[PDB]
Amino acid sequence: SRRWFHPNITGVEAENLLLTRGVDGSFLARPSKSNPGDFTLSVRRNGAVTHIKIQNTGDYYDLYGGEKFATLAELVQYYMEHHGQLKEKNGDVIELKYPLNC
Amino acid sequence: VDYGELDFQ
Repeated sequence: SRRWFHPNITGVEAENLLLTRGVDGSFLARPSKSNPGDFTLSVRRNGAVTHIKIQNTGDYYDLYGGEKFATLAELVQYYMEHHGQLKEKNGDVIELKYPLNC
Repeated sequence: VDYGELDFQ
């Protein structure tokens, strides 16, 4: 099922969608435009959206660092369930709370 | 957009 995955959306559309339809903590995954094969997480937080690159090497998935997973759903679920593990440089967590359905 | 930089463990 993977309801949080939006196959046909760009980053600017993801942004607008999270701002209109979501709450802070709402997030979604989409295909990368910047790198075909990869994915991107788009996450609403404090009324704005941050985007996070997801590496698909073919073997495994990760966030260009951090722990590696066999599938996209494993990566997303892991970061939904380990909130301290996803943080920017400044120390703020990027919280994947509420999957925004397509 | 805007791609955030991550701190791992």
